[PDB]
Amino acid sequence: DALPNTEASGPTHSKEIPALTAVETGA
Amino acid sequence: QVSSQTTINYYRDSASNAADRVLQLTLGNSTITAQEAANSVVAYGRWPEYLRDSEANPVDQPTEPEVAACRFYTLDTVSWTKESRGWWWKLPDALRDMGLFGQNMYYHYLGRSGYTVHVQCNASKFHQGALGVFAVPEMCLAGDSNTTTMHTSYQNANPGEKGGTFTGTFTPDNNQTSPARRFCPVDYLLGNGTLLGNAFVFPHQIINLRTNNCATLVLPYVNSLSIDSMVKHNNWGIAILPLAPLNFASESSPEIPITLTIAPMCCEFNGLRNITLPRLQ
Amino acid sequence: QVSSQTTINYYRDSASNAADRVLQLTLGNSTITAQEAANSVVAYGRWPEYLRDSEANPVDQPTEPEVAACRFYTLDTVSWTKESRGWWWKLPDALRDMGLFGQNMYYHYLGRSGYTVHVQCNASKFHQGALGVFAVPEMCLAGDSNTTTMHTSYQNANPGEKGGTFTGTFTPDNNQTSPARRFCPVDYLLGNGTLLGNAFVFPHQIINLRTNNCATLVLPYVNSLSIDSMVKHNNWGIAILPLAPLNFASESSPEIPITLTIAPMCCEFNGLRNITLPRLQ
Amino acid sequence: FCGSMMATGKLLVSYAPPGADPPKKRKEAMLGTHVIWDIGLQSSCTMVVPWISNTTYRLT
Repeated sequence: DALPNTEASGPTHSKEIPALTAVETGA
Repeated sequence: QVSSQTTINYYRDSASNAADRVLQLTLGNSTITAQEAANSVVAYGRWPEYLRDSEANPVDQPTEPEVAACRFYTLDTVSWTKESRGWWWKLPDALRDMGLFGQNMYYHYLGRSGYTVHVQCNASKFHQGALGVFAVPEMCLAGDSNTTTMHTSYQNANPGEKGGTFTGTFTPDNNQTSPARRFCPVDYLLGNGTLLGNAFVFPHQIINLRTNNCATLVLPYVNSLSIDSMVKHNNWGIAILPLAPLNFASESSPEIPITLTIAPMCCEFNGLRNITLPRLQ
Repeated sequence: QVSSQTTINYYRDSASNAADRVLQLTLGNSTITAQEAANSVVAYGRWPEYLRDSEANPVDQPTEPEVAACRFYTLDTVSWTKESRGWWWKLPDALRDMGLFGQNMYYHYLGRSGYTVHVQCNASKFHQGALGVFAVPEMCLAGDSNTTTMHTSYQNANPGEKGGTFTGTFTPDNNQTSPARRFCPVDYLLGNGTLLGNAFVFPHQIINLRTNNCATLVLPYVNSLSIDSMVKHNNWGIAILPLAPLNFASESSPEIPITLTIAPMCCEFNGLRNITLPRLQ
Repeated sequence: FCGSMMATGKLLVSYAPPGADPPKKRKEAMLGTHVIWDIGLQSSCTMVVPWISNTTYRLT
């Protein structure tokens, strides 16, 4: 199977902050 | 032409006529996060843009580094002791020995660029203080000698990334043999000779330790010229002054560090040649 | 499957199956002209191209300097005396202290680039000689010690822009205490151990002083890897060997200078970080 | 960050590809990939180390 394609990206200025998470949950 | 309250033009030449907390921003390979940053200021409501040919003075093909120069460089850190009056860094003179941006600005004759300045300073809920960060355009500063005017030297007027400081009280450079040719900007006068209170006319933010610990400023490229030499003319200037002094738990020696992270945006260059090797020390 | 002169595959894995004179070219702010250049060689008939995502190994956004690095840098000049055997410059190791290309290749981890090499050497109608310029890919060279193999050092195997020279006769590095770890490529063997006569299999041109005074080679990016470190791996290598010795008016001391002008083309970089500061002397 | 709730600060998590001096000061680390982790409320931070390699695979 062809693994997912590494899609393109550019500069962003949003507030979603996906980088920060919480490891306390089991996900 | 009968205008409302007979206007006839008699001269061909025109001159003769009559009269919110959360933030995360990525530039290149650099990312900045701040969970308690009180939104951003797009200075003068203009996002940095590449030079448009409609207002293009030079002809040479422009070299845009893009990712290699539009990164977040963290300048040195400075301690905000209780008895500290302020600091000032001129741009792009600060980013002169920062990565490839310094190389590009020294190699290329003409260069324009916007900036994204992120001022970071965090304190506990038990700390008490407030900074004001102003992006002064064309920021001039007063000299130290009352016997001469505009006598400051290139080396002293361009500290680099180390930045400068505001002095509490003026002190003339009485040495008449070898004048220091050094800036002596009084803190409350802001250096220019104006008043600090009015300094809020400039693009600005306030880092109030009770509310927010960061300040973001998107500074466009403002200049009388579409593109200008970066080694001579310092377009903007960041001035950080503590509006209210630091205080903590009745302790007379509280220190917290303040950091700057500047990212050139839409930086363009022209006129490549031998590399400038200026005298700075 | 009944193929022409019954082929049945029994194993799932595939490995188990059975078996012209005038030229003017502009790169960036640099222009090259030559009125008696005998056309150009697009080595292997492939023009340099930017990395295509269909064959892209890394993910990081690539920094393409474009005009600031795709310029013609003129390496130092070398005298072609009568008793001179040849010269060799490895690329991009030659363009390591040339403008912003050196800075980009030292700062960035991975980097790919094609080249345009223009070899210039002009002589009067009364001069007699002929050079051969070969763009050897993966150009290796033999060591100087017969007591060890692959013992050459980084400093000696990467002369820089100064280049190297071919020696007429082999001479072992008999010093067993502190071996020189230095290349000793014999001229007619081409260094690799092959023969010079066959060296024409490589992309090549001949600068025959009677006919042409220039040689242009457009070298694409050939490598087992789509992108590779530029400070470790030297993709190409230019070798200039005089096929017929210089001669002029029965004069036993004729000299003419040979110059190289190399222009990176479609150069891309990835993986920015602290700047490499290698040991070279 | 397994610390107290009143412990606030920031950290720099940097990835620098090979081929140069390993970072030993914050001055050199920032030049590579980096992420600034705020320890205010969320206790965790993710740095996605991208795939930078000349070869398509790396030996173990």
